[PDB]
Amino acid sequence: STAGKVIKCKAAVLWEEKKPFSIEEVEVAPPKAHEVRIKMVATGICRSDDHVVSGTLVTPLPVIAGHEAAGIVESIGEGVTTVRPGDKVIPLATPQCGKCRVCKHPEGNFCLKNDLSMPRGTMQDGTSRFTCRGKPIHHFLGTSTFSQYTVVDEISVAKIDAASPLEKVCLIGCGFSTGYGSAVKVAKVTQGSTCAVFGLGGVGLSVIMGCKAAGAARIIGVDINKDKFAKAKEVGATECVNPQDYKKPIQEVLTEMSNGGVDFSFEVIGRLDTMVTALSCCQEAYGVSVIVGVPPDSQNLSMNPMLLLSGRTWKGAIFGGFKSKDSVPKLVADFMAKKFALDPLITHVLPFEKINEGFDLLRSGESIRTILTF
Amino acid sequence: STAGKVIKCKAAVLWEEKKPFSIEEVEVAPPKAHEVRIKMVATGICRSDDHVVSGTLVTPLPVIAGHEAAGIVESIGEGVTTVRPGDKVIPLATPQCGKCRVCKHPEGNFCLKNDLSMPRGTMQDGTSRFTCRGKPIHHFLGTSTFSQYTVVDEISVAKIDAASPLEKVCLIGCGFSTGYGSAVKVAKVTQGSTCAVFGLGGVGLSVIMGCKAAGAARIIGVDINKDKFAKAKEVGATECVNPQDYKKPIQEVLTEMSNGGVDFSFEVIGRLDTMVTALSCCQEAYGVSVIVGVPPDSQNLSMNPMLLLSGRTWKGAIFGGFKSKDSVPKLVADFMAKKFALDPLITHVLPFEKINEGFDLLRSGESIRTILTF
Ligand SMILES: NC(=O)c1ccc[n+]([C@@H]2O[C@H](COP(=O)([O-])OP(=O)(O)OC[C@H]3O[C@@H](n4cnc5c(N)ncnc54)[C@H](O)[C@@H]3O)[C@@H](O)[C@H]2O)c1
Ligand SMILES: NC(=O)c1ccc[n+]([C@@H]2O[C@H](COP(=O)([O-])OP(=O)(O)OC[C@H]3O[C@@H](n4cnc5c(N)ncnc54)[C@H](O)[C@@H]3O)[C@@H](O)[C@H]2O)c1
Ligand SMILES: OCc1c(F)c(F)c(F)c(F)c1F
Ligand SMILES: OCc1c(F)c(F)c(F)c(F)c1F
Ligand SMILES: [Zn+2]
Ligand SMILES: [Zn+2]
Ligand SMILES: [Zn+2]
Ligand SMILES: [Zn+2]
Repeated sequence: STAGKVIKCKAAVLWEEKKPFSIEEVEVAPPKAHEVRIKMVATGICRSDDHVVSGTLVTPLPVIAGHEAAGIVESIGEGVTTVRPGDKVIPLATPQCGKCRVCKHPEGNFCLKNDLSMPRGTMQDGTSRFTCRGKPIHHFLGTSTFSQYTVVDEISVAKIDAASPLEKVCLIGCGFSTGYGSAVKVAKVTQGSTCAVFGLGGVGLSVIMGCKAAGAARIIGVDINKDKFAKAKEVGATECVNPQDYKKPIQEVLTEMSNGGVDFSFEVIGRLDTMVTALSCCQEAYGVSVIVGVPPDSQNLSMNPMLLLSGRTWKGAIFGGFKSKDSVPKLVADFMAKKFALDPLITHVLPFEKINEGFDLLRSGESIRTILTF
Repeated sequence: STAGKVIKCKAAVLWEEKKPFSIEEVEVAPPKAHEVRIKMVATGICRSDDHVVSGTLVTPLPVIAGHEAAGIVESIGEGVTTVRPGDKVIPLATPQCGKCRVCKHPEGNFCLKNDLSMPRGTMQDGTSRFTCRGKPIHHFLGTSTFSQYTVVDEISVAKIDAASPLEKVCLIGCGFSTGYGSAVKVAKVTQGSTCAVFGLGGVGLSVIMGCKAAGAARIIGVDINKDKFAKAKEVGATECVNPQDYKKPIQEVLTEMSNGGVDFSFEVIGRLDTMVTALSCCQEAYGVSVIVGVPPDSQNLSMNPMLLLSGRTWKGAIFGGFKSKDSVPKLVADFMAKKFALDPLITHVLPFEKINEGFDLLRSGESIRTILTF
């Protein structure tokens, strides 16, 4: 068959920053002990993948990017117990080793085996499974889903329901779960509360979905692209505001709208200025602000700590606070049980070969999530 | 009687920054509607009073400072219902109006009638009850307790047990309650956790008391004055560290000591740099850091928001998160019942007339709390 053998397949290789992806043939080694080789079925285009192209996020190149996906197990290495050939799976960009102090903590999810804090771009064993034109190619976040086949560590993959539609549930691999959990789990939005959400992309829409599910009475969407407002209202924004329409800074506008500050605010963009704005707009004695967006590499923000001394809480999270391997199958089960919707996030579905076109739709403001199909 | 009449008495007036207090005769007007005139019995010297002298904390001058105190009601104005002449009371530097959105919120305590955010240095009605040399003198935080008699708004005073020892319980009016609440109420320190406390003055000692009460396993005190370590261990610190002993920055030292970051850290000094260090030293995925110290006026800190995105929570609070008028009598009742100790905080006692000597003791690093007696 293909098990135990090198696979030659198509992938999208990023050779350098700020260039289009190159679609070409790569060789994918078979999985070693505690590794899983996956035939991809669908992958989403997340703004974080674009951060790798833009240099906003630094990771070793050349690289196969992509992290929000779903596929089917082709083969397993020795010692693998949690998935089998033929299983539907979602790769986990935040792993769950189950052994580190974070995995063992009731509230921690940022497993210490992650490849985000100090990226190496390899498997856990420090080597790569990918070659292209005779050269080794790096992995990204232990996932690398812009390829017909990938290899992942077992701690970076979850088995999901055999009947799930992979072309939708790939979003549970990153953007949906990130936004929804940021609201319900990280902020712990309360019934009757007022919320402000900065950035109305796939992730911000998912934060709105969570705020609405948590029973917020008011959800104010904030974006400089007013074409984003109709969909934000559809998924539960009660009002939308464009900072460019006001003479005053938007923190002041939001503080006035909310009669002295909002209960919960969320930065879902990745800009330092909006992080400080979002903080400021929450009520000074009991407000909570959650950073979800990823800002550029190695840049510090400036703020007045009196913002905090009066009582505000400021926090951030990766992947909505969800312990990844425990939560992903449950979220897919909840989707199958119609507990939330994913279609509002999906604006375009393209063949994999049109990856560059998909990125152009995101950069231009025209898409939310484009799903690529293999 | 003195009821309805101007009282001539002694107070400590601050005519300008960076100068000694002037002990001299002032005129104290009678209380107007919903105001209370108090005969002071004891007041503590808190670092925040020194911040007024140094210009760290900006409030209008000339001023009668002092905010941590206890006394006996001399008279009440029209419509006062919560205290009576002869009652023992503690002035409340953070009011509790009971009517604003913060007072009604289950968590909030920084009442919107406070005089900290936009200091006026007046009574609630925008006027002063103090004259000296024929000139109006400002109030401080609606309390002004460096005077034989003061006048406070009813929302800034709590009745307390008639049998309580005023020369002790005055510390419930600021430093004790602030440190203790910061640990038990704001951080919500958990049993078996590791805590780091930056600054071992009267408030940092009360944070240690709180961490110990909450069942922390390890409580690491941090101070550049090693003379502070013996009392910090007496009240519950398990280890103390002086950053000046180390080649590496103290956040790295604490991260290594706690095998990857502490559960709860507290900044109890008032420096921008230690606020960021304290955040950094808590574990990146589930650590909590609370700012207690008062920063220098109008100065911003610089920080990397990746510290938050991994999962840290960062918050601050006034007065330990306690709703002031509800909480102060209960804290006094608990002191009377021996639920916590105040004596460890009291290192010096002086007559009021020796207030400048009490400030010299604070500035030299020799004292924790000096209590002044009228
Ligand atoms: N924390 C996590 O685990 C995690 C997971 C996924 C994505 N992210 C990050 O979340 C962010 C959002 O991702 P996405 O996929 O939704 O991106 P996106 O590009 O689809 O949406 C961002 C939105 O922000 C808006 N925007 C841009 N500048 C703005 C400004 N100054 N003011 C207000 N709105 C502004 C854009 O118009 C857009 O609608 C990114 O930074 C991404 O890297 C984080
Ligand atoms: N949030 C509130 O409600 C509230 C209430 C009370 C006091 N405060 C503030 O809390 C702070 C502490 O008050 P206090 O009365 O305990 O003061 P304090 O001056 O007695 O104690 C501060 C301690 O910090 C130490 N310190 C100084 N610089 C240091 C450094 N670089 N590293 C480590 N330690 C250092 C000093 O040696 C001292 O022991 C002050 O800023 C004060 O204004 C805040
Ligand atoms: O530097 C990259 C980087 C991130 F993009 C994060 F979101 C994060 F939490 C982190 F710790 C990190 F190191
Ligand atoms: O005149 C304005 C003014 C006041 F309203 C005061 F309350 C005060 F203390 C003071 F010194 C002053 F100048
Ligand atoms: Zn782990
Ligand atoms: Zn993503
Ligand atoms: Zn109030
Ligand atoms: Zn004080």
